[PDB]
Amino acid sequence: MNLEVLCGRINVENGLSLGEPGLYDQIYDRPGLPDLDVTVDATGVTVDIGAVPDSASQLGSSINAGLITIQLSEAYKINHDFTFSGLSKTTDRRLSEVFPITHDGSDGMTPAVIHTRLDGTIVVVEFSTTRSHNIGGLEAAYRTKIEKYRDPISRRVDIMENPRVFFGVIVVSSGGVLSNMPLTQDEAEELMYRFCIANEIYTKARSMDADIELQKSEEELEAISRALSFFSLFEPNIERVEGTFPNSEIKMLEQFLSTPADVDFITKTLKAKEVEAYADLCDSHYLKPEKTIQERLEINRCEAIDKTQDLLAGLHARSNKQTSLNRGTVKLPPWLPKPSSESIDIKTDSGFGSLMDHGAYGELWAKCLLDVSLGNVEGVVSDPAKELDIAISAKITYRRFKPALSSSARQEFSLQGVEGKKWKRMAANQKKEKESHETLSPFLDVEDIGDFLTFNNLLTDSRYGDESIQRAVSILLEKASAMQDTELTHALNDSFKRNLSSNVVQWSLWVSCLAQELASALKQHCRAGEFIIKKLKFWPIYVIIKPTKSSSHIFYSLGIRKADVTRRLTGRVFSDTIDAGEWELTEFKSLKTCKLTNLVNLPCTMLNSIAFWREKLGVAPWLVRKPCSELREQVGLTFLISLEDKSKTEEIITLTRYTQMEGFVSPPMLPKPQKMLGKLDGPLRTKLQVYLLRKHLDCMVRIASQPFSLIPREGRVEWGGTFHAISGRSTNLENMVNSWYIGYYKNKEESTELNALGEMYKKIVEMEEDKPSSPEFLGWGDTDSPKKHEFSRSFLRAACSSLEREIAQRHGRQWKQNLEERVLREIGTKNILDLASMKATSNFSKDWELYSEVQTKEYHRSKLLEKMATLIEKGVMWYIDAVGQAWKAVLDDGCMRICLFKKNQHGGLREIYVMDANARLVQFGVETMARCVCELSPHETVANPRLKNSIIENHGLKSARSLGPGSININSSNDAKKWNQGHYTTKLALVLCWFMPAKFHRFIWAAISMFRRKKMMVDLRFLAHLSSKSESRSSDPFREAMTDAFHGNRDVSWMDKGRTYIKTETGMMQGILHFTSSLLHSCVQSFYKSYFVSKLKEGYMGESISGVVDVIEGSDDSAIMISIRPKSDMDEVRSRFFVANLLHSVKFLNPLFGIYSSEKSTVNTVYCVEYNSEFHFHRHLVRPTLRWIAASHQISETEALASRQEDYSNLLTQCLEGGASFSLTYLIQCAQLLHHYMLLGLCLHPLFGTFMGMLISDPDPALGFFLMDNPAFAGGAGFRFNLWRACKTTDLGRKYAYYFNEIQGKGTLSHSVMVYWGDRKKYQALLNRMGLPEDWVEQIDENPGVLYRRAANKKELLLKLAEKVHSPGVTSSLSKGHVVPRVVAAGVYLLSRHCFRFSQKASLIKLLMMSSISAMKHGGSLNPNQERMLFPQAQEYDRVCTLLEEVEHLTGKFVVRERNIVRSRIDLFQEPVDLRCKAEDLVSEVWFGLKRTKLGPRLLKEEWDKLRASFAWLSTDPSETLRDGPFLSHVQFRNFIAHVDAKSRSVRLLGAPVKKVTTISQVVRMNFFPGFSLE
RNA sequence: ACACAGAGACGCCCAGA
RNA sequence: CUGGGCGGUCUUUGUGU
Ligand SMILES: O=c1ccn([C@@H]2O[C@H](COP(=O)(O)NP(=O)(O)OP(=O)(O)O)[C@@H](O)[C@H]2O)c(=O)[nH]1
Ligand SMILES: [Mg+2]
Ligand SMILES: [Mg+2]
Repeated sequence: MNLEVLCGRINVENGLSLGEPGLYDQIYDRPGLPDLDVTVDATGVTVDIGAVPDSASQLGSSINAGLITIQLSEAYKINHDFTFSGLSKTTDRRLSEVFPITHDGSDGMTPAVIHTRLDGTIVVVEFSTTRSHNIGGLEAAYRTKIEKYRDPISRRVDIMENPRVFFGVIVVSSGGVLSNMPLTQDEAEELMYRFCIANEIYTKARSMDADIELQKSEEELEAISRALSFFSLFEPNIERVEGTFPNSEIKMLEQFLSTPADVDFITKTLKAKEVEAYADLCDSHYLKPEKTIQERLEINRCEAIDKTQDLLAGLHARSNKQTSLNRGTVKLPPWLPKPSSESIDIKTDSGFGSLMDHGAYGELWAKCLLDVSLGNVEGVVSDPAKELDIAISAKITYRRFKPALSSSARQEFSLQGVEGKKWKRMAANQKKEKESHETLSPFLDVEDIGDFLTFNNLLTDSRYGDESIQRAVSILLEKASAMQDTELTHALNDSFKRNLSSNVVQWSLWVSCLAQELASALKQHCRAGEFIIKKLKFWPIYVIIKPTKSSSHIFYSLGIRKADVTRRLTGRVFSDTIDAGEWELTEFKSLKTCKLTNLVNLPCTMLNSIAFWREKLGVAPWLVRKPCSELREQVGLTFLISLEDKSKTEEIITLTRYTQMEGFVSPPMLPKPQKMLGKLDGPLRTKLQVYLLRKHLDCMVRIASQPFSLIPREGRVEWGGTFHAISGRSTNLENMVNSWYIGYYKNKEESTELNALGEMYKKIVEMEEDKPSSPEFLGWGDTDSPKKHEFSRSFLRAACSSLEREIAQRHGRQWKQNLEERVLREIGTKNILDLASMKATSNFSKDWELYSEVQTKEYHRSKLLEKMATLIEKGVMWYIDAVGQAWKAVLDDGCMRICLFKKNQHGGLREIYVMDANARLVQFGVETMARCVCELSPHETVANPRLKNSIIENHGLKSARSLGPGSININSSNDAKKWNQGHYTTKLALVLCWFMPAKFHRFIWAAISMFRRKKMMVDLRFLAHLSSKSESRSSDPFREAMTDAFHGNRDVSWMDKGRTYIKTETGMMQGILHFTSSLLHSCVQSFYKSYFVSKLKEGYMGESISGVVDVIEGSDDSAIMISIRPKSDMDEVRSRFFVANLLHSVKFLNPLFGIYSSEKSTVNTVYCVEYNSEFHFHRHLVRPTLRWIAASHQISETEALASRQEDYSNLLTQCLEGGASFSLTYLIQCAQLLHHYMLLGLCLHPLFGTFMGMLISDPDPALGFFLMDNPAFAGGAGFRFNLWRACKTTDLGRKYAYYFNEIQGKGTLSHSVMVYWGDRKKYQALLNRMGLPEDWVEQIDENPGVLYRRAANKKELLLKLAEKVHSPGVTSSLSKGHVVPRVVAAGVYLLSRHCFRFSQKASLIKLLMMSSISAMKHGGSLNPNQERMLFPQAQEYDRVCTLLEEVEHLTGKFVVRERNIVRSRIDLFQEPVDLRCKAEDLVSEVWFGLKRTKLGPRLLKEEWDKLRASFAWLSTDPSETLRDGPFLSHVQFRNFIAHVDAKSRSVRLLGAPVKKVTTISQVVRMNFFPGFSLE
């Protein structure tokens, strides 16, 4: 409104008060844009501003009708003028008028507004206009303007006696205002409206006049030029497209675009679906005849009980019907030996011969111990002296023995799989193999598992506090905490050590040691009848090991003396052992590579589980309490899930989320958890699965009996009656939500056997059989009862029109013209090198079609970067130059080549499709187009990540403004069933071509046509076993169908005789058409929004219901939010019934668009909505922190030793942002320290105590020392902050200063201790197939501009390709799966073998000795110059470091937990602010004349002079840079100038609202522990 | 023991017996 | 049926935040 009243709200303090930006988004309902008639002449542009439509929102009232005219010299600034016309009309005032005159070159420039407040306080206001829909453009414009006007203003501040001043920047976009001023929402909405009108005017003027727009850079000009030339000269040969792919006639698209939607058909179908939905609701929820809620809930309970009994009977009928079983859940002994020193004690008082009379295992162990006593000890335990001799200045030694076992013993061992392939044809082996396939009865007695869960001794103190392993961990933790020695640190460390002395953790320690030994032994081989004997390092446990190979089972048997078992884990979930005379033995059990990662990570996992679940129960870390039943149940369930590690066990717990979401369903609807009974069917094979299924069904019946009570408490809504799904114990909502993710403790990366492959094929074939016979309802005509894969043309056009109307409301008319230019830009600028990646591409082709001539060959997937390099070799520069050849090859092939595999995920079974290079090239442009359209949609979240959050909290503001206080919010959280396989791609092509100009249409219709003939290669090993079995005897009809199709006994459409592939016409693939499907679902949600708004307007008896409707949607995942304000009690129930019917009708309206509603959808919940596993329970956002906590050890292979701590810091930050307190984050980091030291050889190397006690003297993260975070702010700051803190307090800074002096004479140094996995063999082969020159570095030294320019010729493209392959991203990308076992297998030789490389290879002990030798010449401290070179944010680090020194003690109080949990952002390390622009653009613009900045020559020279000061070796000549700097290569200099521009570190925190050093202190004092205030 | 409403794995490659 | 060879081995990881 007024210029002055906006400044009046601004508060000024002391000198230059700046503040922080605050984003405003479009929340209010806009009126229609006024009609604008534009005319141009040489005297200017005249616009006839029309009549603004008058709504009740008052928005846009400043827009008045007129014939205003702007001259043809500021015609490029209407967006800057009309947006701010009415807020800057106060003449012009330069800096020198109202500031002291300092004779620099900045005198003459003028800001937008300089208000004087008429009393002696100067406030300066700057305006900015951006056309970027993304929030990044707003931030870029804001930072550019504030950097342009910060330094001169700050200079003029210090020349005044009392400079009470304020600087503000206001940036306006299409759907966002970035301003640091207290500006109200109405003014922001007015700014968006003015921007929209100005942008429409400017686009209308530009579309008929070339010279209005300023001259764009010629790179952009050539980009749109080449894109337009391609799209206007691209002939897809539509005749061949129609003749090749089914249902690819362009007449379909012509009729879809030209024929308007049938209105009468739409209304009739809508009314029919309304009637059907009402009937379904009344039938399923017992609404008629009228009954109160008690009888309805009782009928629901009886129905749930009947359906549960039906499922149980059906499962029991297909099982072995055995009600009693002896099968342990934990296949490891419950032994808890007291850990001792390193020695072999096999002294049997009764002799080894007494072991011989105790069965096959007794005979085996007697012969093993006899061979050990009468043989060399070398091999049972690793030799310390040999490794000391090797380390002070590869081959693997294991003690192997060959027992002469009897035939009965060999038969018994073969029954367990030990050499079981030889004994396959024996009768007992055949009977065991037959019986192993049978399933378990649901009525099997599993009360022992419940007894273990309720009553266990897992959390009892083992009293092993002062044993060698925990002393080692204590020494390492103490040395890590010596740099942060506070009382609070001591309390949290004591809590960690108390958790370490627990029984379950002590058990898991030796279990992890055994798993590490097995992972090491997986690379060995043994002959027939030969075994390996090993002894665990810290425990008196002996292991007999039978290896087969690395990709198959590893067998092990355990043995201990009966006097060495100090205690045991109580419970009957453990497998039965063998009781010899004085020895306890274990039967042979098997493991794989994928099964070892849970056993290795078991101790840290259980420590994290204990800490997390004791925090969620409310007991502080510094308090000691006896465990309760809930803590024991949660910890024991985590224990059993970790040790079980099976997919079905995970799935049963995972489905409890959707089972328990039904308890939030509100009247008149009833909770319906029995809908999840379909997904609970399937074979049961373990007792834990049976127990979990029975508990799940009990929870289902209990929830169907009674919903969660909704309790209004003051102005906030809570829920009562929540409980754990498995335990059944009552708990709060947070613990119930977190307990849905206990199944995530199962290994995501589970290996897929051949047996399990065909079922994944079943997921693809079973949808192709449902293909419609006729294509009439595949895009041609209209149907009211669509079948599978079918949809209505009129409804599709109506949804497209609804989304087009909403897009025109948001971005204004002529939006398609702007979309055209942006699409042309994105297509033209991007080059073929940008598609090069280390991600697999398919090699399936015509040569692989017949199994007859490929039965001996072996198939592998190559990498996309190799094909990109092959294209670059042929002089291919731009992607759009290769689209034509790719499409021609695709059309000549006549199909689309795909190869399949199985995804490793925590949600069940899903397949993954990999395309070849040509299909990738053709699909990329379509996906770019669809992304550009989706970025225009105001409720599509895949392309707009902010919309994931903002719509939900802004719905409350919409409701408050439109209805007033006291509005009821009803939500539906929807899921789509079979999203990718359900969508016939003609629909997607029509939807995409609706939002494009016709010039792109012929491409889009062609490129999507190839999806209607997909040839997907199956695994060749699967066909090798399928070929030899002509007849199938399975009970799954798909197995007979595939066999008969392959052998030719049955004719099917998807498979032919003797082929390596399946054929698919319907559906799309996983995420290949992600953005196009998101656009389709956006159209559908816009149609639903308009339909619901019209239904609310018409009412149920002729008066409108006051309501606000919001929709949010992603790929297939969506939610609907409706707020209504009733005017009475009867009106309330009628309006709620009406809204419930509206939300229920979505399931029936979805098939008209080809979308099928999944049963996981939760409909009609009040004050509750879940969108992306982000649970909003009224004003309380709930995040499942356990989900991120269970993945805090999922590391990647890092060649550098200091990158492991970076990965740990990333995982710790992910845990912190998930909703964990700082003390929990510190305990998780303690577990991470234990994991890191275990992976270095703590339990596998004898030379660790020497390594530990001699690494104490040199705490270097490069050499393996773990830096621990500050407990009051754990996880907030990165690894570099801890490195900088260690440089300023520990003697590491002295070492770094000495190394810097050494490199000066004649972070960066932390990565100088490296290990090469497989000595870069395959990586080297990757360079031996391209023909890339080795002169690349010298050639780019000759031409540094290649590093800062897009492209000039194929030689430069080869140069940047060679730079790309010689990057850490390519290097750290060939690592395969199962990172933890492969990494820990190197922990047996890492310390004392020559494998480490230093910036000749040496050992870690050798490197530490050399560092200690050089540690006597260390002098002084680290220099301020390198204190800014190595740590650009170090000063910023300082303002955090001094802000944590006032929180040092464990003082505080337990306050009442005020629950208003929201998500907030904290900027702890901001952008480095001395230089206005980045150095990457600053150097490039001067050196090569590239307009990468927005500064004039004077400002550019000023920033150049500022860049001079810090580095001091910088030179204007690149040759002088080459011969005047430490960086010998331009590659290193480019990385240096990229990294010296430091990043801004921000943390997303979950907790009480933050009112913006104050924020950091507030979250430290609050988020240390829930319900506790620090100091 | 692993996988599985029985599709696999429980070693693979050679040289001579 | 005797002496041997076997790891970044292959399986294995796609499209978007
Ligand atoms: O890993 C992934 C997960 C999801 N997606 C994309 O997200 C879509 C839905 O992913 P989804 O997890 O919802 N599974 P869906 O196919 O809907 O069947 P259902 O289990 O019954 O719900 C899929 O169809 C893909 O398009 C991927 O592309 N990759
Ligand atoms: Mg959902
Ligand atoms: Mg889905």
